[PDB]
Amino acid sequence: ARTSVGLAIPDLTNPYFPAFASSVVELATLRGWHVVVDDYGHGGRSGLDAVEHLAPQVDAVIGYLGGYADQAQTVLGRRPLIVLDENPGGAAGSINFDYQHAAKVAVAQLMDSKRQHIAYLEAGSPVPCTVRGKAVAGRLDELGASWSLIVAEETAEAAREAAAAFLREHPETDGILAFNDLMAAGVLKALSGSGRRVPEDCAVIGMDGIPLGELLSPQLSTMALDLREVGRAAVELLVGLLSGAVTPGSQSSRTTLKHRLVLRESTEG
Amino acid sequence: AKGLVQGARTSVGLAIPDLTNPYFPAFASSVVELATLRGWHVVVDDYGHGGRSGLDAVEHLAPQVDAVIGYLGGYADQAQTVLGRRPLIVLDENPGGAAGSINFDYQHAAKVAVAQLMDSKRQHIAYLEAGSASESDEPVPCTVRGKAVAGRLDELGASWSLIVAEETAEAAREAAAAFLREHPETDGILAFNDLMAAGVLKALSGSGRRVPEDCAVIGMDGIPLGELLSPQLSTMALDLREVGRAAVELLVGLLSGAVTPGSQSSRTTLKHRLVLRESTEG
Ligand SMILES: [Cl-]
Ligand SMILES: [Cl-]
Ligand SMILES: [Mg+2]
Repeated sequence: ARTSVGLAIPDLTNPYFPAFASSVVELATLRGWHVVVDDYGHGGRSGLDAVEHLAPQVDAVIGYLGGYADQAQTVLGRRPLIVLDENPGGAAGSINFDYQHAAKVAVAQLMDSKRQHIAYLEAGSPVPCTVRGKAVAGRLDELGASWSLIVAEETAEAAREAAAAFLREHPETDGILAFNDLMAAGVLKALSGSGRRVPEDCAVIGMDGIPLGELLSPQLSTMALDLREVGRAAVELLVGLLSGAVTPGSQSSRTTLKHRLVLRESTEG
Repeated sequence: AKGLVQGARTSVGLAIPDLTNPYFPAFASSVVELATLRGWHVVVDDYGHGGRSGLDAVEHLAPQVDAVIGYLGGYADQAQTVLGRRPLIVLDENPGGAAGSINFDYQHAAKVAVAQLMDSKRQHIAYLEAGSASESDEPVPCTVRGKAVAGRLDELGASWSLIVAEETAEAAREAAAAFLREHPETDGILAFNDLMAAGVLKALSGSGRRVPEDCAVIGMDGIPLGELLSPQLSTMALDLREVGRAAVELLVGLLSGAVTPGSQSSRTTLKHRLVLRESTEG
């Protein structure tokens, strides 16, 4: 019988998650392991419900659980849980991201091209509510940039709608940083729709590095994650945890990854 | 005990060949939505790795599920054998003895898509097929949907060309760019699917051709990406909620005994509709 790994993701509609999942599945499958995916973005389910569903059929779980590290690791007992993009708590392992680095790099690009009226589009429903949003706000406030916060539901359509309304109230906006690439694609459509040229009238920078970015027009500049690297980070950590090479909950079980700036056509740099 | 979740639940496996063609995550999400709302558990096996086949996916899922819904890449019959009386619902292939099947009317789609190009009087049409032409003197249509389009264009006496490329946006862009160097007159392009169409739009843009003014583009699938492209992609589509409902409702009927496995009523044929966006005119 082969090792079976459960993969929990909050949806399949943000294209980041199927790209992430495909990477993990590739690396696990090449080890001869089986993977089952639970897309829990339906019926009010949570990351904890995902782990409860998967646990009887898996030896381990890799998951974006949205805050349930402690309880999920307890459901799993001695089977390692590797959580992504959240507080590691009592989870066996964790992969997190350097948002202060990403914030510095992305903001730098907009400072380099002399953008004077920046907006940050955050995912949510006044103040940034996300770790990455807080980092971007942090850097813009440290620099003293004149900037504004836009909050919208995390879909391209909700991002378009919010960007469109904001542009009407703030027509001079010339740099937009988006919470992720899905929302950025909506921003680009609001810009196109309003008659603005990109990047000449307004630049756009996303986050994630989804393949979709290469197919937009203009092509999306973004803080990209190397999806092979994120997959390898999770799978190697799991090999370590299963083999005893890595001690659950130790420093060696907490990994931090960095994004890299990929310039395409939605910036001038 | 009163506080707990009650009743042991149906478990359904979903087999998909990859998660990199955006159709498959959209399809999966729609099926997971409907199943989840019936209180069912669902697990997805993305088998597009390690040389695995749709049969391997079904072999893996079988012991932890009561039924499978999948795109199996030609292994329907053998997969239903593995599953025994646990129902398989396959899509888009010859179902053999599978308990249930959903197929699409590609003659109808071809007629509708071609009609749009005729209405706009495109004179030099190209169909971009998913596949390879390494074993023949020139490209020939290899997919069911592709044969249907070639059939329609031959029937209408159109002067048309066939392009073949691997089913990725980048392979499509590269094959479209090469073709457009040789055939600059091309003014309408039908693509195997939306992902390939996104590549075609990039080749047209790279070649200095306006879409739709100089060249129209029509895809197939109705993936949400089509609304984010510029121009937004006109496409032959069915609502993924309908495709999802057709599969789950078939499985409900098979599990309940309302539908006999393998019977005529266990085979559903769905029809795409033309969704006009910006990559066509009129
Ligand atoms: Cl810029
Ligand atoms: Cl047209
Ligand atoms: Mg013309």
